[PDB]
Amino acid sequence: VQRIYLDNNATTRIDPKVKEIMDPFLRDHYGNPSSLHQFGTETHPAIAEALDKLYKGINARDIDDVIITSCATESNNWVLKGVYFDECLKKGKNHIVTTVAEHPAVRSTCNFLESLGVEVTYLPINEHGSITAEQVREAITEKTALVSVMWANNETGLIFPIEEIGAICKEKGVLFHTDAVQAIGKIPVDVLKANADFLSFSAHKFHGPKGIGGLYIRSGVGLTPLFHGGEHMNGRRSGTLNVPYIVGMGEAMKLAVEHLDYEKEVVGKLRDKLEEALLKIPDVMVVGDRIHRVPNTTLVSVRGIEGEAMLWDLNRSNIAASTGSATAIRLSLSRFNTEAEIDKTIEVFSQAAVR
Amino acid sequence: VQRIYLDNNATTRIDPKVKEIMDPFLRDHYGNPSSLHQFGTETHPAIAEALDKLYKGINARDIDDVIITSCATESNNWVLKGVYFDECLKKGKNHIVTTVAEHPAVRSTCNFLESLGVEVTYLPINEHGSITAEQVREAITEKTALVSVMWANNETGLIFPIEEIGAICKEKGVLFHTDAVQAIGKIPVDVLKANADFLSFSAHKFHGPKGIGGLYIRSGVGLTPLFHGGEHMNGRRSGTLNVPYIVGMGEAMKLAVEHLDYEKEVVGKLRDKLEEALLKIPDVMVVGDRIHRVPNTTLVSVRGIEGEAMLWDLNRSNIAASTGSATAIRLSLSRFNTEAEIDKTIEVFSQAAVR
Ligand SMILES: Cc1ncc(COP(=O)(O)O)c([C@H]2N[C@@H](C(=O)O)CS2)c1O
Ligand SMILES: Cc1ncc(COP(=O)(O)O)c([C@H]2N[C@@H](C(=O)O)CS2)c1O
Ligand SMILES: [Cl-]
Ligand SMILES: [Cl-]
Repeated sequence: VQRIYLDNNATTRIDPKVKEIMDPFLRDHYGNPSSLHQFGTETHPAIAEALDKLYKGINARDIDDVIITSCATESNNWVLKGVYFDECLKKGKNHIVTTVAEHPAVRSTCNFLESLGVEVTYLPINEHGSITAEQVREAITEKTALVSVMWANNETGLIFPIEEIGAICKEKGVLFHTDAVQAIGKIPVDVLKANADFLSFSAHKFHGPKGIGGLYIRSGVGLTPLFHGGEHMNGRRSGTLNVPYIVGMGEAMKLAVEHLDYEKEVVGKLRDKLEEALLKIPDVMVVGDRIHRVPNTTLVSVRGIEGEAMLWDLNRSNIAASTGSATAIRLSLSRFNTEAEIDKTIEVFSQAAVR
Repeated sequence: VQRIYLDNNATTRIDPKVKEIMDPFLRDHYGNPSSLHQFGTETHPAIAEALDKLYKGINARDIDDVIITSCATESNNWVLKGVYFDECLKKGKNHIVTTVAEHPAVRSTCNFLESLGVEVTYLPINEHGSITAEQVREAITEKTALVSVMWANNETGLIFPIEEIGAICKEKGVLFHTDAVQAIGKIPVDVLKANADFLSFSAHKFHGPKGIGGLYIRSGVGLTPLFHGGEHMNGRRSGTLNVPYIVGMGEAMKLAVEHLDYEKEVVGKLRDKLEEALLKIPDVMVVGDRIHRVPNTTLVSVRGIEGEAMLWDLNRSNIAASTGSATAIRLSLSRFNTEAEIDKTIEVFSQAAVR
């Protein structure tokens, strides 16, 4: 058999170089980087280079932290629950602005924060499929502990105006967090340019293993531990280190950024090829703006047949895709798709449509 | 060179069978078990068998959960912060009993809970190196939301009387949590026998990778998510699944229990051999009871030379060991140590002592 993966926004294949680099840490360099003897110390060089790759990736500065968590979900609950005790309870600032577009790791947590008595403004999405900096300017009250905006929508692929919100945040003296999970490796990430206080990411969406992630924390921003025990990660996030995956997420980030050109040029072109080919079949129109999107995602709607049905059929022909909201069809390429595969998908998709 | 690992309470070598079993999930079966197409579904059989091994390991029942977390540290912060909003704020029960022996993942979290205004009794350790069920009976107030006792001390290897505390907990209608991280694979774990509501473990202390763990939750016990977003693990712990490690921690648990005989018979004997050999050098006495210990740990004290010094020297001769508290020397075997290695260590240790 020969299959096509087009579900890259839902997880990605670990790059073989990432697998390769992690291996020795599943074999013989199995020591706990905390122990002072030969086994922990042996891991240090590889961990620090891994970390180096991570900072370089998002243009964090030496004086910032990039903390290894177990996923973006961890990262997200940490920023929110952390600013909860820092800013909400203990500085009175009882308001958060977020969006409705956000991943449930953000929304659901907010949901519960509201149940504790926080006020949360879920900024409403407009016709463009976007959020303007102005809306955040507006809802930004004074009780505002934190702004959270995703850098890129996981369903539509839509980029938001982070840099602007970053500025509005700076001027208004409020805390800014971006969930960047869908940006890393899709489009350049610059935290400095974004004046983000906090930035989340998950390895598996850029060819790293599932079950690791990062949170970028600024210069002198504080944030109560979500994992207390203060052993690791300069007190902020306790728990024995996931060495193999740190080393891998490191490689994975490096490679992700190194292919940024590639992603926009080749992958973006493949997504344009699929997209433009597919929309030349009756009543199938793309959801959201098409200009401020990451390269790899298209979200298409086949009016009359709900998407759940397209997926089932497509699966029988060895083509993996996912659901949207609008439900529509989420095709999401990666550096490993080929034009071969796209052509094929256009063919199989169209035939599946008509029948 | 030829090295000896005796630091098994600080991390362990992944068993080669565990590495082997995880591999295909780092290669080709890279899909997100949540997606409904061929890639997510493909992971289901291996995930469910992994889970099966996990329940079987700790004798959890079908109607209980065993939730995959990213480590015991995660597990521990979850039980405590979770009963905080369930029992502390929202049922008034503003008291927790724990011990002083507990891992910082427990203590440090409690510490912060106190800073929110909770009362925590840190049960004081007696001459035996233990805690009696009676003390928990005593401090168990009425405002008592939760009892937390480790099943086995990570420094001394000392087992606690879990089954009794379990009973006291049942009679007194209070919540019981055991951090079992040092029991799995050391001594039989039975949650039913322990009447624990909650049980924590970390894979890497029984030959599974670092960065995964479990929390056992009972029948109908509730516990607010520590990771909200309610996608995964029947709402309780959100975040894309760490497939490779779930599959591995599964194998690892299976193997851990299958060697329970071995651990007590052979490894326990090796630890007795080292222990009894070492204490026949002047003013070197074992810390804590010697009878209610897991098989693999000895904690020895060389009076006159602090332990930090023994470790450095020992490291130069390729023997990895860790610190205690008393600081003493924590030698911790595993199924992979050999008598060869123990003999050698007795020799090298004694020589290092005199000089
Ligand atoms: C009783 C007990 N509970 C929780 C942990 C933490 O597991 P971890 O979150 O993977 O680091 C540990 C860790 N103990 C550490 C040690 O003994 O150095 C390494 S494993 C532990 O012993
Ligand atoms: C914006 C955004 N933030 C956080 C997550 C969660 O990362 P995860 O904790 O590893 O599952 C995701 C996940 N989105 C999921 C999806 O699109 O199905 C899989 S990755 C995300 O898109
Ligand atoms: Cl918290
Ligand atoms: Cl919580």
